[PDB]
Amino acid sequence: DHINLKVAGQDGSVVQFKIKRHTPLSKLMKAYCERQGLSMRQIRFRFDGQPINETDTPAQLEMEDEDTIDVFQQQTGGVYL
Amino acid sequence: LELTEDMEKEISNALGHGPQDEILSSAPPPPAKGGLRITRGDIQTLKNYHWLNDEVINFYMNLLVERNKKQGYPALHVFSTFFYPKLKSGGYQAVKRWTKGVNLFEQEIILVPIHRKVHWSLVVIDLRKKCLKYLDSMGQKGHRICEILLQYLQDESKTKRNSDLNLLEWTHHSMKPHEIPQQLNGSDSGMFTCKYADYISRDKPITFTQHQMPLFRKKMVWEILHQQLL
Repeated sequence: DHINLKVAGQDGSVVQFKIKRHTPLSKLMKAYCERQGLSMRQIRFRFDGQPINETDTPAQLEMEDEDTIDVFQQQTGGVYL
Repeated sequence: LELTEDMEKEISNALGHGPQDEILSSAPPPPAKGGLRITRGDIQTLKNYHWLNDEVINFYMNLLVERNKKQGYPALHVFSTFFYPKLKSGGYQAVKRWTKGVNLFEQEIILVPIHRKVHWSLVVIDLRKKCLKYLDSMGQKGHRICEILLQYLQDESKTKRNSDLNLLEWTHHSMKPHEIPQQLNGSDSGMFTCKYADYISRDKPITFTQHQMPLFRKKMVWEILHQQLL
């Protein structure tokens, strides 16, 4: 029981993943940032708009094979110094 | 609200030094399916003069949904802060699933938090009165945002209910010049958005001013830690 999941960035790119339905999604998330040269803290993973946590499993979030995960950048106006 | 010495203390602890990634509150908490979270880094965006980030905003909007239910206030649906840019950029099909298992048209008030180039603003969709209003603490107009939002409602309704809206019975408002601006600080734009949403969700006239924000930021750190609005 591997499941394929699509991860869709805001720049239009799409990285596919085959993963165990009970593996924590953190494995997926780390591979994704490393590959895209992204900083974990600056990005959010969402499944139909809802938080996916490192500790979450695809089965626990009831994803189905072929499903799409979004990654968004953080939203913050400014930087206080 | 003048705060307790213990309140002060716990708030100062949540904002002070420690691991940025340390998770300070989750809703619902472990074990629950994901699961909004606030780490120390996110809750620090409530320090005075700092800009709030999406994680504070979404966590607070969501406490308003819970509070409204507990108090007999109107049925509230809040969209993610990621919902609007995704709908703007990619159309209805891109967000249709973001209401799975919910009948949007059986709620009474819908809040759409909007992150614009550098500041937060809010769209309120009042289903009781078929009205959309754009509230923006820097006094920007959002009749464009509103029309994109209204189109989404017709698209939801046709898809989920197989019925059509009559978009002529629906109307946009932007606030008039003195219905609470502050452009002096877009730092407080996220706090204005969250307080706008808190009052609007209760049918309460919006009477707070810029002077209250620093206290509101401290209150909100305790509200978030305790998942309970004061």
